[PDB]
Amino acid sequence: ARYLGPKLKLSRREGTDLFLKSGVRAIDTKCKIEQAPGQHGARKPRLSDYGVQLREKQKVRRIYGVLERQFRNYYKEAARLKGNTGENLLALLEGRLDNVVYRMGFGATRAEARQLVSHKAIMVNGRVVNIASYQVSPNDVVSIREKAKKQSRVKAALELAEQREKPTWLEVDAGKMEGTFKRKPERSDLSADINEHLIVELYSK
Amino acid sequence: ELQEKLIAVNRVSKTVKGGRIFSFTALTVVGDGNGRVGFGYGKAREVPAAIQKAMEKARRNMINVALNNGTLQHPVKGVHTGSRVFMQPASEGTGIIAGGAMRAVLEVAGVHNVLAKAYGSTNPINVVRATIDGLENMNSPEMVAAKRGK
Amino acid sequence: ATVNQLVRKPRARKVAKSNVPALEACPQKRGVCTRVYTTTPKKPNSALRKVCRVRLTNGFEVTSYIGGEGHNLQEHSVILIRGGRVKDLPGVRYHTVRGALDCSGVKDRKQARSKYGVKRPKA
Amino acid sequence: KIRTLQGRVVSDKMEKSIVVAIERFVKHPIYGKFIKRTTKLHVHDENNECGIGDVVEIRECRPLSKTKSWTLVRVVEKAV
Amino acid sequence: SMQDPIADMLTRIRNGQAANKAAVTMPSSKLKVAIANVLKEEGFIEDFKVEGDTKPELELTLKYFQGKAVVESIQRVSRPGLRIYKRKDELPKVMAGLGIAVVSTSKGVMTDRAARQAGLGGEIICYVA
RNA sequence: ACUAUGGUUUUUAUU
RNA sequence: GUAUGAAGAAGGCCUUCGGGUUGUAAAGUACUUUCAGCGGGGAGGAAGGGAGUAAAGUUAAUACCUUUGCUCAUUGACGUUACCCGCAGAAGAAGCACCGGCUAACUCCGUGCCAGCAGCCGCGGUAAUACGGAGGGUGCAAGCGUUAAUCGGAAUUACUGGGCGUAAAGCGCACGCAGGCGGUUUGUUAAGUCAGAUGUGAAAUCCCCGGGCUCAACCUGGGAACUGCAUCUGAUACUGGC
RNA sequence: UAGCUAGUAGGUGGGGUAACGGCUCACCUAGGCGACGAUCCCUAGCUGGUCUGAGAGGAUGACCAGCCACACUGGAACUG
Repeated sequence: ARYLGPKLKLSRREGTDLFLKSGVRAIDTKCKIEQAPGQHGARKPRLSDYGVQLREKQKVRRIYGVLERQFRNYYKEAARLKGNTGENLLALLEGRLDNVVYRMGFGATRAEARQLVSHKAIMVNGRVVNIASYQVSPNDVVSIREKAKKQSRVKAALELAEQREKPTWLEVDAGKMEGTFKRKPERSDLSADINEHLIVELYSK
Repeated sequence: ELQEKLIAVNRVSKTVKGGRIFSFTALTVVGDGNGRVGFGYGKAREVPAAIQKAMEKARRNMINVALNNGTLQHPVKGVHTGSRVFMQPASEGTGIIAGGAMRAVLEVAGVHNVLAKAYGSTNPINVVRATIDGLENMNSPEMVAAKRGK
Repeated sequence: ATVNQLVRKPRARKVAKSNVPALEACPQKRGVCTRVYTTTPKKPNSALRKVCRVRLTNGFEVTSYIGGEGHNLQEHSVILIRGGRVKDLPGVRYHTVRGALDCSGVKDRKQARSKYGVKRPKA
Repeated sequence: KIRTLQGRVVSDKMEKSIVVAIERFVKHPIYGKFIKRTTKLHVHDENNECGIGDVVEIRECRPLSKTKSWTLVRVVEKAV
Repeated sequence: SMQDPIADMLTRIRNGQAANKAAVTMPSSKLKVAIANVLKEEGFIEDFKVEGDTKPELELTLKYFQGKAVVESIQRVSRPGLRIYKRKDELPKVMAGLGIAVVSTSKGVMTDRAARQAGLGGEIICYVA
């Protein structure tokens, strides 16, 4: 499935910035961050108390653009080798191809990166992949096809990547548009905007 | 450190001829999120005072849980009135699982790797006294290595 | 119980039966329809509600509830009967479909059209 | 080794046969508990030397009677 | 009336603890004495005596500590009408290494610790910690 | 010494 | 579709009358064809057979019947095909169910015990989040729902693990024909049990880990699950027999 | 549904079969079953699997493996 609708309405109803509708052409992002949604979302919560972990789960889903049933799969693979479901979950989400293409800077958002992947413009190990959920391996090479390399869409995103946060776990060259993903993302340089104490009893009602 | 938790609330259904009474009874637990737990029950006017009247007791009966490598040594059974319980060590995140009236007791002790279930003629405010009876029955390294003789 | 009991036979349990056997393990079956009657409500409610008497493909004859607004039902024209109870109707375990067969149609809805069976405008 | 069983003789008046009582332990395959069960075997005997209540050793080889393959080998203590 | 030689043994070791009685008596048998020796070797009782010839009597000296009994966990976890047996590789663990199970082997009464030491299975007759 | 009865039914969420 | 776009338009809805909101959504303007449509090329499934050329075959080593390398030139239903390269243009692509609580989403107007709503409790008589209308939300998504069949919840069938004074079940009360249970010494039997050798719970597959086609379905290389299990040569500590 | 047998049960002598047995054909006798549910009835292919559950337990044995039974309905005989 996919949303297909007004994009800033997502960042508003999640109370979280998704890099949607902002960029080098807007002032102070002009995305009304921390202004409350609608006329009932402007009022105090009634705390079920299940509602606060549902707020925090939707937030981490919406950042990485992930569906509920697919997040119930990440919550199952995160628990492996006793890796902590509040830590390895973020290393798997941050290791998605549609997030790695956004971190390498070939798109301005994870949604632009997902559309470059699904439209067959992205390659890994020199081979084409259309799967946005693809889990990127250590010491593997990501590249872009020449018909997309011809477009301003991808070069404007690399010019935006020089004014943005550079991650430590991957390298990229903007002249060839080719990046090496080096090692697993770790807690020391990965920064998460959620309480790890709200993701401890998920799917157990 | 400190952990305080609310499990359930009850209202006394009486109509005091003026209307339905504002008398409430709360079920609570208190711990540290590292290895301590105590059990709270109390009755007062409105929920914001009944929660304090219940945690009054949880602070007065708090004990340390005998853990071995961050979980229990053995499977153990607990009893109080009509309620029975069975509690056993498990693995990381495979204890919870367990429903709200066990989840609260385990999360104030900071554990997610212990499984618990209630059995028999259960009553919402008595199952916690059986859960704690299984932790009073739980073996500690206090006498086992000092008793074989000699 | 002794160690010498509860063995060699599994002992009794509950059964569903089913409670709606005239549908023969289906959710719905068609039937001819002969009569419509006006029924009394339960004491908490003020109404007079309609039910139909319907013989099915298998010769079994049931009473079914009529939900929604109004009826023009006829003798032997056929309607579709569904499994599902509304306890506020006396002696009934069954429901009528309106969007199916020769049954009494319904118009003008924006929400819920998969019940009543209502087409949306295009022109 | 061919399979053998032991039991006490219960009838002998026949000229080419004897009847033997067998009491052996059997369980329910998934409910456990071994219990002793009493059965009766029809055995072929052309030596005709056995007495009643005496323990005999018998085996299943080939058909000699209607649905019956059991035959006599020996006595165990020859009690009279 | 009397079906099994230890159905009256475990209760008489468990009971009398609240009154802190330093002794208990019972009718004696080969299995009761074979168990009393391992309960002395594992420190659960301090002494055992046999007295008689044709129907002997057994006296056990019970063990105590400061304000407490010492035998706080004792169960059969089996019944004479529906007994429990285990293979040499499958003898039961008790308190994940802090207790012991008692086994009747083809070489006599011993702990599962000592049956596994020898490479034997048998009947499980008591659980103590 | 001295008696039979009367269908049906109701009132807030909140720190 | 993507980006930009603010007298935040035209039109709706709520409106402690203080103002908020649908919503960057739209128009306006710029950018690009995944996929679909039409066009051009084009992979493997293809061995053997045919022709050349060799042979300590067996005899007669260029018949016939056989044997092993190296070359040429080929056998295609699937197929109006995988895969690749073209052409105009956002162009051809969005619904339906849910919002009283449990169990995700909140209100107004109208109706006023009427008419409808229908898991159960219930909602309906003047702001009804439950009905009709409508705006705003929510879970799914080219699918969405409503019901039905079986399991889980089910300790309400109790192997894991139940109950019997009464609240539900101890025979109304007796004898004992079949069945069961039952000290001690010393032998004996090999059904239950055990050891030494041997085999073994197959393939596919849930669970866990690596490959072949992008993840992967599917197919495959290893584990684990499968609380399992057969034949002999021997033992008699223990139970049941004698 | 608590009762059932009388080729049933134990012996004699023959026939037939690739081979074995009351398989099957003739005489001498009165024995032989049944509650681990016989008698009399009512249903149903079996397993690996598969659906469900933590598993035990339950449903289903049809889509992938492998057996088995049948030929409108029921017979009878030959070939090999």
